[PDB]
Amino acid sequence: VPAHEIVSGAPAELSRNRVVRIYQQAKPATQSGEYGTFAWRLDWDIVDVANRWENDLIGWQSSGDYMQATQMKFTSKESAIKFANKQGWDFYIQEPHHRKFRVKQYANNFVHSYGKLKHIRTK
Amino acid sequence: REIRFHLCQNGSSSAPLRQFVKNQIGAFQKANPSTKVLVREANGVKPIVFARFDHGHESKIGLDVSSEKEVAERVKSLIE
Amino acid sequence: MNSFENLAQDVNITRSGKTLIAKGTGGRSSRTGYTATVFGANGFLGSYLTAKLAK
Amino acid sequence: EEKRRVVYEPLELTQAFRNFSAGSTAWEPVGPGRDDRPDSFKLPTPK
Amino acid sequence: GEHALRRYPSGEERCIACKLCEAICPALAITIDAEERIDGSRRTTKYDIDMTKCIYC
Amino acid sequence: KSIISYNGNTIEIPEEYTKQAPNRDSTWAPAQASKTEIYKNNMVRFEQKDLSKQPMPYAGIELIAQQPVRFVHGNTAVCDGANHNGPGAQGHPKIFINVDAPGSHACQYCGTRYEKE
Amino acid sequence: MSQVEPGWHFWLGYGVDTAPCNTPKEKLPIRAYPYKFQPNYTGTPGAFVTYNTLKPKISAWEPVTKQR
Amino acid sequence: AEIELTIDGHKVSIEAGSALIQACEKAGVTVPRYCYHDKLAIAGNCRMCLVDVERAPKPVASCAYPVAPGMVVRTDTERVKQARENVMEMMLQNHPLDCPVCDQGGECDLQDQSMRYGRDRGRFTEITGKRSTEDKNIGPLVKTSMNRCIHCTRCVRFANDIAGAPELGSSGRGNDMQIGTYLEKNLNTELSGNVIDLCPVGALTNKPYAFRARPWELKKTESIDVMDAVGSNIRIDSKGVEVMRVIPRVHEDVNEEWINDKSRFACDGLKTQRLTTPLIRVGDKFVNATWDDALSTIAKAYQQKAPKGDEFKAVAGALVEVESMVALKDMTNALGSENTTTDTPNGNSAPAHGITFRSNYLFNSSIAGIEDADAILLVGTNPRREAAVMNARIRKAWLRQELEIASVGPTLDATFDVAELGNTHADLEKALSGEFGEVLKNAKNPLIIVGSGITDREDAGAFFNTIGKFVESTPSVLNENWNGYNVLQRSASRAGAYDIGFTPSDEASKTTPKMVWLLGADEVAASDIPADAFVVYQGHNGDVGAQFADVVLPGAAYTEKAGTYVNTEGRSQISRAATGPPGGAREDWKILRAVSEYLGVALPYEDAYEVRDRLAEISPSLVRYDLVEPTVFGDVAVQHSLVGPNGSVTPSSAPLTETIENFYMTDSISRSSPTMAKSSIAFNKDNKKNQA
Amino acid sequence: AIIATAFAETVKFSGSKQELQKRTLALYRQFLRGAPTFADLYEVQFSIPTIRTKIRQEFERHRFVDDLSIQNVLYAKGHMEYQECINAWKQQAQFLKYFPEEDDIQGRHQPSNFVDKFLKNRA
Ligand SMILES: NC(=O)C1=CN([C@@H]2O[C@H](COP(=O)(O)OP(=O)(O)OC[C@H]3O[C@@H](n4cnc5c(N)ncnc54)[C@H](OP(=O)(O)O)[C@@H]3O)[C@@H](O)[C@H]2O)C=CC1
Ligand code: SF4
Ligand code: SF4
Ligand code: SF4
Ligand code: FES
Ligand SMILES: [Zn+2]
Repeated sequence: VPAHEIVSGAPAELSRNRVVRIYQQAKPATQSGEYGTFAWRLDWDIVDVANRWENDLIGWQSSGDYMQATQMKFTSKESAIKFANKQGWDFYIQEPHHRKFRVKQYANNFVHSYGKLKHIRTK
Repeated sequence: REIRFHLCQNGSSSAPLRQFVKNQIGAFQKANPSTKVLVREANGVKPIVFARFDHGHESKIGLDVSSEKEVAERVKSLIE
Repeated sequence: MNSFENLAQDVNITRSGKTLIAKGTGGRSSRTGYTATVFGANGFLGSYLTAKLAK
Repeated sequence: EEKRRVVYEPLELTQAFRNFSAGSTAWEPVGPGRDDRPDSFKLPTPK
Repeated sequence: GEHALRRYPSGEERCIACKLCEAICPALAITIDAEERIDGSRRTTKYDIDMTKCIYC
Repeated sequence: KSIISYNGNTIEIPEEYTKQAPNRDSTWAPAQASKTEIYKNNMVRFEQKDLSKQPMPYAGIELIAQQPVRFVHGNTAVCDGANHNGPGAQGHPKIFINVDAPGSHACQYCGTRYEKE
Repeated sequence: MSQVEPGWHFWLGYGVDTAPCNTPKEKLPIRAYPYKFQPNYTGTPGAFVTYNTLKPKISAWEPVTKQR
Repeated sequence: AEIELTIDGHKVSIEAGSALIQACEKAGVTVPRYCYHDKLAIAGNCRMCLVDVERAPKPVASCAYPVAPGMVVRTDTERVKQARENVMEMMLQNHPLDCPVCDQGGECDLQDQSMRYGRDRGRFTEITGKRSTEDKNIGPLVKTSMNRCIHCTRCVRFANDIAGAPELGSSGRGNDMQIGTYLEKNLNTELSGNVIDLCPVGALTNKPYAFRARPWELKKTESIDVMDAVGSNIRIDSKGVEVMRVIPRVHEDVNEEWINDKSRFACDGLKTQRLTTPLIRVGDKFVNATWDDALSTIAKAYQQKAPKGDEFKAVAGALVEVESMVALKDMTNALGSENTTTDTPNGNSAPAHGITFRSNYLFNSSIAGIEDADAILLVGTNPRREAAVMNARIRKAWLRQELEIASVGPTLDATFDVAELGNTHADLEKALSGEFGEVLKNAKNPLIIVGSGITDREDAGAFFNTIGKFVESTPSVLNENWNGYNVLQRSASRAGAYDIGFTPSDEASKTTPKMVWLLGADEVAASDIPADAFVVYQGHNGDVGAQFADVVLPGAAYTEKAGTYVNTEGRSQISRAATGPPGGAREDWKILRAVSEYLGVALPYEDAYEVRDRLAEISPSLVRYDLVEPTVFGDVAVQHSLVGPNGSVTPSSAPLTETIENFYMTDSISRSSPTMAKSSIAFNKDNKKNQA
Repeated sequence: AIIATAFAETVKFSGSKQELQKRTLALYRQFLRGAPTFADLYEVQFSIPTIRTKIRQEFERHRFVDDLSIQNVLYAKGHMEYQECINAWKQQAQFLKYFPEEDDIQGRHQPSNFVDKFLKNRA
């Protein structure tokens, strides 16, 4: 693995103190769309002193962390890993979580009760 | 003071330690009633025991072994 | 990055009783919490003094 | 003012940058679309 | 030229804190915090424009 | 009006300037920041300055409470909030309020309360 | 240029034909409060001060002790 | 066992009898919808998923049309695009112009599908206009604005099926149909803040997060939920110094998309009564102080008291990090005193079951395994309150299958059907001998849940004796391929504490301490700490436990730190830090690492990776994040937990009590929040909550 | 632009490690020949052997780099830096970027231990 962190122009502080995270974005519980859940995002863990603080004056969110808004998209997981250790970065990788396939029937809703009903559907 | 050791669950280089578990747990507990035992398991782990003496001094051995009397010997060695 | 070199710490209490939590890293856009009045800041000493103070 | 020059320092902002790219669509917005490949330059289906 | 927050007839602040002016602003001059007030009406607690980074689009 | 200046110093402002507006003295949001709060926080820079030419622009929460309540005989009350001297589309989007519960139901854009009678 | 009334300011710059005493009752906007007209106080000590409209975002604890 | 068909030219194989929408999701084909959901029943209300099917005259609803072989499905038919525009325009006619004031601005399903599939313009311009629906006060947690409802039945299907609260419903015909309680009845359930992520439009929405923020502004962060037994997955949305809401990301094992009420609405107490500076007691008054002041006061008081051994108590509490427990255990044992206890009553001794053999104190069947259950019984617990997601699991498996329940303890009001057995250990042993030896011996996949509320009972070892004898004697409950003895643990810290070995010895329970350390540890009483003792409280916000202290030290809460957490199942999971600790709070292991230097202890780590290495030295199943291992030691562990309390503890006739008094205020954050404060009073037994 | 600048070099990439070592040593000679015109040109406080120790230190940063392409990109960046410094294009404020250490003492309270890093939480 060639070490490109000396020829990128990035400081040594970023490659030696900052840990970064590769993750695939979760499907939102809000809406039924799944489009932003395919690319692998690369995202920096926050610094606890440098993350954000409110201003004296008006209360603007001021920051000294500069990688807080940078976020990368990759097609592949191995793309993100190859780029991340090619730039010499400490990374954690988060495995995705898909839904378990369960067979659904509409005729499931009204099957015959032999004993206690134990449920009342509505529709 | 207390002692803890680490296995891998599937039979790669830890079955002699594992039957040393299954027959010598109850013997070791009344051998040392003062002393707690922690046994822990995960698929990738080399069989290792740590023991913690008083004021936070601990040390470890590796259990690259093929005999129950041998791990017996190793934990004999380490509690001293 | 920048750092508070004038401060021994972050959280500084003054003797009057005021609690002062310094914010952020060092440098221009952050605040230590102290309020200072420099008389004669026009002066030859005072220009350097409040240059080092407001830094 | 001490060195009487401009100095270059590590960066710090009075208002942090807020990107609103987080908050894009969750439905894929455009279809695949049609082709304008001519029938001269695509592979023949057999038979 | 400069900015103004208008009011209704019979004096009501008009800003229902929909964050649209903040979402569209090409130079990120708008900053708003919004809270539900005592009436249950939706208003801005905080509205702010930096006129040094405003571009008059 | 004397407020403590984080040190036991009490600083003194006229009481016409501790009101949120000349309509209402108290604050109308749970994070509205009282005028005593603001002046307690940064009076380092209200020094040598006139409090008179500060804006003071007339809180609307009580300018909406003195408007009369409209009465509708039907079931639903229509609202746009437009003027009808202005050539164009002003006011808010047109929303329809149900007036069935006891009391007055307010428009969520303008605040004009409607009641069924 | 800051000392001209707003309705007149649009007229001086050739925006409107009809001067703001010439316009009828229908164009004059309805208000429930008085008008006062501050021109501009730049360099004047009545210059504007900006501040935080809201209180600090995270509360701190009121110290409460207890004798056990 | 499978069926192969064609959607859009794609050829797809799916299990027999499934839905056509599941075939479309398997083939990658995007089909829009409004009243279909994975964890809910199928309804054909919203008419959005119409699809072109060969050998069908009309476009069929893809969510309730079952899969058949030889099937040719088209979604890009001109008829299907026309049908989607038609049904969209039909939906939009009575839906009010509330998009600048609706809370689902960039998160509205209706709105994002109206661009992609709906009509450009609108023809709705009558004088008579849209209908208007009366607002319906449900409760204090759910804001309810029902002009913008589309009648997707989804809330009603959910509170019918899974939440077990049948108070919701649909009352009326035509446009005068409404979705609410008909009487204006208040809705309780243990998960009622989950209906507001479920509604696709903003008709049911968040009340403390009414109009505060806006989804294109929010920064999302994937963390782990403390103040829950199961340790569910969340989604922290942050403006950046403040925290707005948590919202569940999916995991089919730990929470199955559905999350606790108490987990959700405790973001209010995250930011209201926080410790931002260290404080030193002068005597009947605190003062706030310097770090050197507080930590040197701790060092000077250690040199003044001089506890030589077994007198430095260090008790942790409900929510702590595993790494902070590493720091605390290492500091006390390099001090020379394992007076190292847990917070609960009867926490001063070994908790009547083995720290030995992890399967003693864990939920040993998988949380995914309860779905396979046949006939299960619980002792001493209320799974409706503690791990309210496990109640959804039990009611869900009981609804789909033939499941048999009984309970030993207080008479609980389950969502599901329990049988009663008694209020006595004699009632227990009688029920084990009489009916359910036969039932649990007959059953294939039974299990037994043990609450940790009876672990905190002084008569615990009799219960563990009787259940260990039964599980060892019965070969069906305990065999090779699955394990059936199971326990629940109330707090997120108890499983990690029992992993690390955070429990006292028999010698350490005898002495009275001169210096007590509270790391969290909020439910201590006044009588539990001695009056001469120099106690110091390290915690993130002010509490009962903060009031007793001579020094308090602010810590980072679970949002502000990246942390390892272990649940009842045994999963190690990391929380990502969303924001930073405000004012002057720091990270919990770094504070202990710094106090050690003013004592005589140099802890061997000084960085986060060395904390991870020391954690792997404790046990390597805590660097193996979100994996579950089996146990080969299930036979040996039940015997080893049988031998200990055999005859040592006599079963007394004290009745089995309820573990928690209320649901809503049980730890340091939930007691600080005004949301739980005004929630526990409105979710007390009133006429608005009586079913009558 | 057919005529090029005075201290130009056509950028050329070496297939051998040793010919790049030849070019690197020639570059070091060019830098240290030009240290007195850098001291006169940028009106500096100090004397010429501090320019010379900085040139040597900036070369001992990159001594144990193995990969030949990364050493080629490093040599090209270094020759561009020499061409900027010798032609008086960089100004004194960016010439003194190289000396952040020398201009002043930045103050007291340099955090060395864990605790004085902790008392200001790394500031
Ligand atoms: N050789 C030296 O330089 C020495 C200086 N000092 C002392 O240090 C202090 C500052 O020295 P330095 O900075 O070098 O010289 P300065 O020029 O600064 O001394 C005058 C400073 O104080 C202000 N000043 C003088 N009189 C008044 C007055 N009646 N009202 C208001 N302001 C006034 C001046 O205002 P303005 O700027 O408008 O002129 C100016 O800021 C002096 O006290 C000096 O005695 C100590 C030993 C030797
Ligand atoms: S927040 Fe901005 S865009 Fe929205 S109504 Fe107010 S002024 Fe208009
Ligand atoms: S739910 Fe309806 S009113 Fe609210 S934003 Fe979405 S489309 Fe607009
Ligand atoms: S209340 Fe919400 S989820 Fe339920 S049917 Fe109405 S819009 Fe749908
Ligand atoms: S989701 Fe298939 S019709 Fe409503
Ligand atoms: Zn209106």
